[PDB]
Amino acid sequence: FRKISRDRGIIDKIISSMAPSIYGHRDIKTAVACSLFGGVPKNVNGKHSIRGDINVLLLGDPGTAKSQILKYVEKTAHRAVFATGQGASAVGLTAS
Amino acid sequence: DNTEIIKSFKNFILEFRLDSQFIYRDQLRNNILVKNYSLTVNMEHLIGYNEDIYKKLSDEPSDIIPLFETAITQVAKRISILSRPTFQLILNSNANQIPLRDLDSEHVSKIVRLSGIIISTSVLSSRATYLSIMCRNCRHTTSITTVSLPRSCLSCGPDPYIIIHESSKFIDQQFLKLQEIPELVPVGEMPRNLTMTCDRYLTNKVIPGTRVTIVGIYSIYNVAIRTPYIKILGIQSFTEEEEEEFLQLSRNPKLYEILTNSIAPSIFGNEDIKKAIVCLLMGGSKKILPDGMRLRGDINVLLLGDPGTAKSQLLKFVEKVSPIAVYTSGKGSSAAGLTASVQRDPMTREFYLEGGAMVLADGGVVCIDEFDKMRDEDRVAIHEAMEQQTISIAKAGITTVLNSRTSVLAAANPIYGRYDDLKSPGDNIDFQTTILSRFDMIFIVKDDHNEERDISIANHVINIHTGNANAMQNQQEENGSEISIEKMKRYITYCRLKCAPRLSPQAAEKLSSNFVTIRKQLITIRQLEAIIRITESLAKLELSPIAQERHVDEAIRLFQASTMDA
Amino acid sequence: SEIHVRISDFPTIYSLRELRESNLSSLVRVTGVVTRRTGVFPQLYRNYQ
Amino acid sequence: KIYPKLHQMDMDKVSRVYADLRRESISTGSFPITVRHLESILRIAESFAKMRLSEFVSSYDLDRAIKVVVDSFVDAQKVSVRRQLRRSFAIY
Ligand SMILES: Nc1ncnc2c1ncn2[C@@H]1O[C@H](COP(=O)(O)OP(=O)(O)O)[C@@H](O)[C@H]1O
Ligand SMILES: Nc1ncnc2c1ncn2[C@@H]1O[C@H](COP(=O)(O)OP(=O)(O)O)[C@@H](O)[C@H]1O
Ligand SMILES: [Zn+2]
Repeated sequence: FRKISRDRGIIDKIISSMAPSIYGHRDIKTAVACSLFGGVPKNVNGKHSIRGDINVLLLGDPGTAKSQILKYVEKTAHRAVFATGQGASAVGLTAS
Repeated sequence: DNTEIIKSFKNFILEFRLDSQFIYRDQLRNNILVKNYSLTVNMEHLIGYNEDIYKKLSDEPSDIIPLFETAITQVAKRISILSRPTFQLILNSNANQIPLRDLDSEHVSKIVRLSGIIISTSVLSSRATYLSIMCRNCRHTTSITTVSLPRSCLSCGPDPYIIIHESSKFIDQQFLKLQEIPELVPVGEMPRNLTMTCDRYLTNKVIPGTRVTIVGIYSIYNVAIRTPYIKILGIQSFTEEEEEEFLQLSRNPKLYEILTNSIAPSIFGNEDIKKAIVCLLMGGSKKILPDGMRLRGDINVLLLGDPGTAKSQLLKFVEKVSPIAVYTSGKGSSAAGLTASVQRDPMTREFYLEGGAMVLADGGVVCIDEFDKMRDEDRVAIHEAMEQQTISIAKAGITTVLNSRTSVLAAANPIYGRYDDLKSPGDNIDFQTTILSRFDMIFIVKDDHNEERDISIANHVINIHTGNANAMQNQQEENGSEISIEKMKRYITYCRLKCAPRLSPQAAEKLSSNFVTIRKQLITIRQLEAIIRITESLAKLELSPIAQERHVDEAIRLFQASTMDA
Repeated sequence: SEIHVRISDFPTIYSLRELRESNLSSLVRVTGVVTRRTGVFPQLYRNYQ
Repeated sequence: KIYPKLHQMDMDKVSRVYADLRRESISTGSFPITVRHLESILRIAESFAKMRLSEFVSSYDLDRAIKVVVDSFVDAQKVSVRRQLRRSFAIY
């Protein structure tokens, strides 16, 4: 890990390795890459907290593999939970 | 042995003196004249008369406090002889109320002192205190004073006894729910709710949403599931130096500006918004006309804000400053739909009246977040409460009216991405225009692009992300730019309790001239009351006996900055 | 009154799909996610959950 | 393992771009730049540093962090406003 961490173009190797069999859409691939690594959460005592999670919205015309990206994120991420807008319910998301 | 205990309490009541009066005997005599069988005894006098009887009561009240109730019944009977049922004893104490988080197994069955707010009350129920029974087999008659009937006759088979109803006595019981004061509620923690039961004349003395002091008997009743409760024994609901401190502070000419800056120092700009919040916290004045018209003293303010304008922080800061404040967001309230409700508690299997967020804040302030996305039917109850200060609830065959004298701090998002000055607020704000007609003053917090403001805000973000914000608190305190939040909360309660201003004739004629000239250019008669409430708000801050015409200029300007903002 | 022993770093690890019948009445180590959790109540007393 | 931290040396690089971005918001476009955008820039800046397994935020990571957030904000605008903003932010 330390060896690759200091290699040339480490950020470009990461982004170009997001979804290898998807062409272009590099502004999404860089957005997918950043959402996987995430930020650093902060909690100031006696004040409110700050989230470190990165939120991505993929809006596009039919095609463009928006769904296949979420299928690639499901397998690569450590703990991935997949949901669908119509197949989910208010109880099925919050609690039972 | 127990006769000495009875005698000791008998001498204690008959002979204790305070203010040259035998207060416990006199008040019992007064209760007999009033024909109510109740007595109140202060624990701080019990220890003074004799520590031994106090120590016994504190250690084993299970059987000793029945003895006290029987002893005073004898005392009352003796008193009735001189003038020619089982009486109740109420305990009051001034000792420290141990936090509800601190009670442990070592205090089980011991006398404990607690404090909290009453969130729910149940319906009355009948309980037995004296019974007469008869054997079905041999007709043997006897009397009995969890008690159970004998399994064998005392003169017949198993369980031979039946109850004679026309020769028995019964008492009333009420179950209540209490939770700790919000001033001590930890962050990310649900406040500890507590089950409390009271009987005889202690019933129906309080309503949900009442702050009280509790003296009672902490106990537990029934893999081994157990549930605690308190047998209620008694319920109770400023320093000279602090009084003179604020009295001197009343003569300070810069108090208005000092208080204004202390309102959320971490936020930039919006100075007049801070003044409005102070007027919201100070509030107006309520008066009653002989013809049945009651004048609302509460002041409600709406803060229409664009996204990212720190609208969440504006309401968040107010809750910690106002002594009586509750935060609501996304239809979320104190386990209710912002209003009162009737729910069944399965523990006692009884039905309970439960107070909502607007119920708990009677006489205080409520913070409403996400106002544009609430339930419409909730708005109707809010609409009535915003004007008549009452909430109406109907259940089966009964309709009940509940008082809510609460000022409302509200924040909302416009219909579009940003308020457009070309349109009336009724076509820009994303909820019912009827509610828009009810707010006293609405402000549009702005996001005008400015170099030094944005840069100062921008650096503030990195300071938090670098942890330097903690050092900023010391720097701001050293600058003397803020009054202590606890002291300001004390001041708000102080002014709300000590001052009630009235308008001066010069201010009234000044208001009349302003109102006529405004309508000559153009505002409704309803908003005349809204402006006048501000005039009483400024005078209350200064604790002046009457309002003054010098309060009018700021009052008009702040309202002008509100209504003409839209 | 008692000293309940806490074992640590037990080497053999099983998943929720590997719990064979032969593993009954034996010490096992598994890993998972906390979905449902009950309250704290005494048991015939000492705490139970 | 990695929890990269900020350097106050980059405060100027962050604040000046934000004020420049804010100035163009009132100049052209209907979308007002909000503080949450700046909060988004720091988060993605930290994520870029976390990619290199470096405990401190570098200037290079901030440049790419500024590029992503500005590009998304520009691309979401209408066509008439979109072309004006692309020329104003050619440096970024
Ligand atoms: N940009 C792209 N490059 C390569 N293949 C693509 C691309 N966009 C779509 N596809 C093909 O289309 C399929 C994805 O379709 P789909 O997931 O339905 O897109 P969406 O759900 O966003 O409409 C994939 O099997 C992929 O092979
Ligand atoms: N004048 C200001 N002073 C201090 N912080 C500000 C100011 N204006 C904006 N902010 C920052 O912008 C953020 C606004 O977020 P917020 O308004 O709570 O989001 P939302 O609009 O979704 O409620 C806050 O974190 C705050 O720190
Ligand atoms: Zn009999």
